[PDB]
Formats: sequence, C-alpha cells, structure tokens
Amino acid sequence: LRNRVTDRYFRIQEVLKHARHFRGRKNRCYRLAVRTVIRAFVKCTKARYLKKKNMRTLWINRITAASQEHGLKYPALIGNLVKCQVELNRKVLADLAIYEPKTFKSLAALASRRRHEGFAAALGDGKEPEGIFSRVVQYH
Amino acid sequence: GRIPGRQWIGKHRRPRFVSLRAKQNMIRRLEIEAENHYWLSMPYMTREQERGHAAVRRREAFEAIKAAATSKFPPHRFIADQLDHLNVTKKWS
Amino acid sequence: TARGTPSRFLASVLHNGLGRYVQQLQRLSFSVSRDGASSRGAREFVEREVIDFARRNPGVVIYVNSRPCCVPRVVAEYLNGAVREESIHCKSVEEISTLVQKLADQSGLDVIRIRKPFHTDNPSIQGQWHPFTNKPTTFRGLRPREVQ
Amino acid sequence: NCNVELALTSDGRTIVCYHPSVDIPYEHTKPIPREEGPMIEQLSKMFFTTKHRWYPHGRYHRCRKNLNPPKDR
Amino acid sequence: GGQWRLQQGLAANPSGYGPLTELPDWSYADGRPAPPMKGQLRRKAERETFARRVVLLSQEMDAGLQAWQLRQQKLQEEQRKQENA
Amino acid sequence: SSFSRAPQQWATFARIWYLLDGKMQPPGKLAAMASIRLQGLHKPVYHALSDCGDHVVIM
Amino acid sequence: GYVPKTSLSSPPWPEVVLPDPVEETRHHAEVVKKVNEMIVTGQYGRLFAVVHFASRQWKVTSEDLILIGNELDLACGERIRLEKVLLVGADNFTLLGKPLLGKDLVRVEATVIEKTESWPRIIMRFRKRKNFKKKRIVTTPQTVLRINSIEIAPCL
Amino acid sequence: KFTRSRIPEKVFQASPEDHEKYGGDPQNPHKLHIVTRIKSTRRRPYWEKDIIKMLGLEKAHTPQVHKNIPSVNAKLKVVKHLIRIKPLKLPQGLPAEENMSNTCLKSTGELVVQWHLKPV
Repeated sequence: LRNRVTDRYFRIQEVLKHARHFRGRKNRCYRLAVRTVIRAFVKCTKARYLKKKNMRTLWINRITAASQEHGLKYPALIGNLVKCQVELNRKVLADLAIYEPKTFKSLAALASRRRHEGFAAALGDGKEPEGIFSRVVQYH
Repeated sequence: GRIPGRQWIGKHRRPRFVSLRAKQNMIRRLEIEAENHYWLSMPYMTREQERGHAAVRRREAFEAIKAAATSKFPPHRFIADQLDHLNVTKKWS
Repeated sequence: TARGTPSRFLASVLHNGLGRYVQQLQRLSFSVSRDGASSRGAREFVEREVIDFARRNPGVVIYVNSRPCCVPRVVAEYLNGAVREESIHCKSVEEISTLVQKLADQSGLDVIRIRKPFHTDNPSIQGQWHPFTNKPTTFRGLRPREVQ
Repeated sequence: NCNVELALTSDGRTIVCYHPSVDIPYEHTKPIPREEGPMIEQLSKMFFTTKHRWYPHGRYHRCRKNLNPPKDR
Repeated sequence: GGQWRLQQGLAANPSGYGPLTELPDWSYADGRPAPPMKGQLRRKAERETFARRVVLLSQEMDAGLQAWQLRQQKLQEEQRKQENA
Repeated sequence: SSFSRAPQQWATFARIWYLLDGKMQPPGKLAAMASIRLQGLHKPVYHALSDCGDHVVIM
Repeated sequence: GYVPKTSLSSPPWPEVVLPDPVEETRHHAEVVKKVNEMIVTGQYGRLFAVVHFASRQWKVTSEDLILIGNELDLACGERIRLEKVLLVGADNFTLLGKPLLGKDLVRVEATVIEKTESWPRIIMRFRKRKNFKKKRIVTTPQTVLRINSIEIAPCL
Repeated sequence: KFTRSRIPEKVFQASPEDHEKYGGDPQNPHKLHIVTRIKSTRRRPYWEKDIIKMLGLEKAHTPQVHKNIPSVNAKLKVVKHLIRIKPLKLPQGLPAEENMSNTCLKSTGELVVQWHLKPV
C-alpha cells in the first residue's frame, strides 16, 4: 500500500461541521450529510435573490398599509411621488411609515394633492396655466 | 376535468385565452414597430453614393486584424527569472 | 450557511467615532523564522515595510520574534481584547502588507453575519407607530354601540 | 387623517411640509375608573389562540433554542 | 412609474442619468472634492467613445457625399471636353 | 415618542378590536376587510411572523 | 349639460376644487416663513435625513452607524460630507427636495470607522444527474460609517 | 417551410400623415440612427442572431449609432422587430474636440454637447 490517504479525517470534518445542526443521520453520517450540505449551500445561493424579492414585497405591504390608512392606495402614493420628482425608494418609505409617521402623512397628502392637480390640469385640456406641483425640474 | 395528453401539445390541448394584458403588450410592440417602419424610409445617401465611401477605414481595420494575427510568436525568455528562483533558499545570516 | 453560523448586530466598540476616533488595534506579533522557507516573504516584509508601517500608525506596538511553534504569523489583538491570528505562510510582500493593513483597519468585533446594514439607537423622531397614532378620537371617549 | 400645510419654496426645488403634533382635547377623554387539557382550553380561550401553541415540545427542540441571542437598539 | 418619465424628457429609469447617479456622493468636510467614482469614470468613457463614433460616422457620410459630387463634376468636365476638337 | 421600552413596544404591537356591521353587505367585501384586519395587513408594523393581527367582530 | 343627481352622474370620489394660485402663493409664503423662522431660532429637536449614499438611500439620524458594501478608499476616522441629501425632517416640519435638497441648505457629515471584510459567503452551484457541482467562497469588502452631524441652514 | 421574409417596398414609403405624427422631414433626411435592442434574439432564427451581432446590438437597451445608408437600412430591416430606431438629432453642432468630453445623449434622441446637472 505504497501510499494511502491519511488525511481523510479532515475531509469528512470539513463536510460534517456544516451539518451538525441537521436532523437524523444527515447530521453525522457522511454520505447523507454530503447530499444535504450541498443542498444547503445551493439553497443559500438562490436565497440571495429570494431575499431581495421578499424584502421588496414586504416594503410594498407596509407602505400600502400606511397609505391605505391615509386614504390613498399604493399606486396613488408611488405614482404621484414620481410625478413630483420625489425619488424616495420603497425601503425609505416603509421605514418612514413605521418610525416617522408625520412625514408619511405629509407624503400621502402631497401625493393626493398632485393627483388632483394632475387631473384638473388634464381635465381642462387646451392652453391653461399648469398646476402648482406639476412643475418639473429640468437638468441640463 | 382533464386534458387528454399533455396540456399544450397534441390534438387536444388546454385552451389559452388572451388577456387584456396580452393585447395591450402586443399593441404597444406594434406601435414601436410602426415607428421603426417610418424611420427606415428616408435614407440619406442613395445606394450609388455610398459605394466606396468608407473603403479606406475598412481596409485599415482589416490590416489591423491581419497584423494582429501574424504578430504571434513565443515570449522572450530572460535570465532574471531563473536567478529570481535561486532566491527560494534565501535566509538571514 | 447563515442558519449554521452565529450572527451579530452591527456595532462600534465604544461609540468609536462620536467624540474621537480611537485606533482599535493594540498589538501585532510577527514570528518570522530565521532559516525557513515559508517565512521567506514575511522576512522581506520585516526588512521592507514594517518600519514604515510602525511609523505610519503609532497606536500599535509590534513584536518581531523568531521561530514559531508551527507557522509564521501575525497576532492582532484589539481593544476589546479579541485576538485574530493570521498565518502569513508562503505569502509575497504585497499580500502580507495588504493583510496587515486589513488587520489595522478593523475593530475587534467578529466577522460573523451582521443582521442589519444599519444601527440606529434613537430610531424615531416623530414617534414610533402605534395603532392609535392616526385614528381619530370620539366624543367623551365613547366606543361603537355605547349609549351615553 | 391628514392635516398638514404643504408649500414650495419660491424657486421650486424643495417642498416644505409643516406638520405640528395635535394634542387630544380634554373633552374627548373618559375619567379613570376607581388538569392539563382543560388548562389548555382555559388558556386558549383567554388568549384567543389554538390549542397547539401551548402543548410542550421535545428536549431536542428545546436544545436548539438560542438563549443568548443578540439584542439591538 | 416610467412612462411618465419618458414623456417629460427624463429617463425611464432614474438611476440612469440624473442627479442621483452623476453627482458625487461625498466630499471631505474641508471642501476638497472626492476622487471620482469608478462607475462614473466608466460611464463618462462610454460617453466619450459614443461621441467619437458619432463624429467619425458623420465625417464618413459627408466625405462620401462630397466625393460623389467630385466624381460627377469630373465626369461632366470630361463629357464637355470630349465633345471638342 | 419618549415612552419607555416596554410601553412603547406594548403600544405598538397590542391588538385592537374592530366592529363591522354586516347588514345588506356582501360576504366577500366583509371578508376582504376582515381578512386584511385579521392578518395584520393594516399595520405598518406588519410582519408575517410578528403575530400582529387584530380582532374583528362582524355583526 | 345639467344632469340630475342619479347614481352614476357624479363619480364617487369626492369633488375637491383647486384653490386659485394667488392666495395659494400667499399660503406658501406663510408656510415657508413659519418654517424658516423655526429654523433660524432652533425650534426643532433632533433631525433625520434620507441620504442617497453608495447606491441606496439610508434614513440617517445623527450619531449612528451605516454599513456599506464597498471599500471607500478613505483612511479610518476621516470625516466625509454626505452630499445627495434628499429628505430632512424634524419633529414639527420636513423638507423634501426635487429630488435633491441643495448643498446650501443641509449638511450631513459622517466618518469612516472601520474597513472590514464581510463574513465568508458561499456560492455553490449544482446541477443534478450531470456531475455539475461547483463551490466558491466570496468575502466582500465592507466599510462602516458613523454619522455625526445633521445640521440645517435656514436658507429658504 | 419558414424562411426569410421579403418585406414589400411599399411598407417603407411614408405618407404625409406620418410626417405630421412623427417628427420627420422627408426632404433633408437625418444623419444617423440610434438603435436599441428591446427584444432578445433567443427564439428567433439564426439569421437574426447574426444580424444582431453584426449591428453590435448584443446588450439589450443599449443605444448604438448606425449610418442612415441603404446597407445599414437592409440589415436593420431584417431585424426591425427586435430593435427601436430613433433619429440621432443634434440640437447644437456636433461635438468639437473641446466639449467632446462633456457630452450627453438625451432620451428624445438628441446629443447635447454641454453636460450640466445644476438647477437652471
């Protein structure tokens, strides 16, 4: 047995240290543990995409809850903070909804105001003055 | 309520219907398509005027390709690599 | 994975940039072998950069020894008493100098998962939300179907 | 609810919102007034939950619970 | 909401060009400007190469037109001169 | 703001009772309002595991 | 033109009439004068600010921490003036910009505390029945900032 | 058999209703196209994958400037359902060497050679 592998304990414990919190003989026996630990690492690397996706639908749920509380909806709040060139993202808005609700009150009121201006400026088509908050900022 | 073979292959298939989503999506791709049809209609040079207007730039670009193919040859070999490797027995006295 | 690994919230050590910044690394212990091949690059660092490094940032005290029991090494000790021990086995001078600045650049806190990318301790100014922030009051505090 | 005073500064590159905190009026306020199975029914109906939340659980499950977890904020 | 952005001449994606990508994110408290961001260096260089190509193409187009006018005028000079003697 | 830790948390998470008259109404608009309020989807504190749902009394 | 009041004549959302621009600019002048006269006298408490740093916006209160997934090429402890402030709020007013508040109005300053690696992040690919199995470990660079000042100028 | 498709000539002869709607002038036609790819070439025949590589449009939603000559017109016409063609407008002059660093492409198709970002 001119040279046989002596360094094998350490392969097995590379793999078995990521399996100690498992259930059943997958926490202790190597063939079973190999399968499940590879399966664990694969789930980790697809769960990065699912973590970003989960975070954004949680933000949409919270902002919807706060703006449904202030009369608006989610589309009215977002698609009217767009039209004022207010570029907050969802994370900021959901944090504002929880921790600073007079500022969310201000945002929901501004969004509804700009909504009614963006219809009443669009209800009287033809030449008029434009609305107050329908005035854009050009960058040149 | 079963579809006989596989759902979307065969003689008998599960029916698929057109949402207003699908009609709107297809109609707006048609609008983009139509503007493309418009702008491909006013060509600047006529087909005789372009004959040769950039032969020089194509020939120089191909000479770059051609001389980029032939300038291929093994790398230079130096001494300092060899003796740089004598350094792997180096110490402090 | 992350379910397997410990996890900690984000922190400083002791309000580390509020009043003044404190260089959080105390010690380093290079242990470079005289006649040893694995410490080759480490020895070059000691002749080349470690005086410049020790003069660049004086908050650290630096010990250069000979003959470790296993592997040439840096022993970084921080002001929360943590020890990070890195092996500089078979490394060139570039990699060692980046690792030593890596050690200086950090705080003693572990390199386990940080649960949040942010840490506020006074999070809320206009008052945190409770179900009675925006709800309107009644008259005489009555509830629905309350007679008088 | 919303009672805020919204404005632009004159140039129109900011939006200033004025929102004071409105206190609750005094009139809108009241004066202060001065076995094991049947166990799980009584607790469930006290706390409005299903029975399953109060059934105990194994040593193995109680042995994965972290008892020095990180706090924050 | 990026159809409204396209109508107004803003970009559909506000993280494209705008103040929120092409201003610098930070500066020293003393007032010294930052090193330029490596994304912004990359994007300015993309913009460089694009404008270089537009200039090259425009020169090739109009040089082709002028060369065709020269071919026609020299042909007509030869037409008028071969109708002599 | 400026509550103590336990009362600020107690104010935030503790549950509310909502009456909801059901006369002449369809059972699905009642169900849609009541389902949103039973899950906790009317709170900006909403998390799936938070167990933040409220009480609904449909008469 | 006149329509009797039936079910579907006037749509169910409420009718609000936009005020004329003259008294509305009078109103805006009154509001801006109130808010600026608060700012000149310090009638506010502590401030928060939504700030568009590295690629994503943070809600930043003074005296706190922000972890940023890149190496910022700044020596440790070094002060920074976080430009691109895009909301600044207090207990009794806010100021949001379109999209950015001016640099002449809000100063937000931070420091760089620490410049770490992250934890090792495992990237495993696996395709089955195909002997396809790859593993990578990525340690990302991270820098932690501490935000010191949110100071507001009364230039409205 | 599905094959290549000759598009009839009459499709690319615009009417005056076009010239009112779009902003073109049939007299004095424009310099260059800005072409965007908006539709992947997967699930498309190999000749359209070839022409997308030849036009340099590989990355979706990336503008590419192409000459308004007939030859580029023919390559574009085969792949006109994958792309978007806008005229390259020049409001000012084309960028001289001085400002050719400090340029911009505007979404309306036009290239403005002075890149500011300040309030006006």
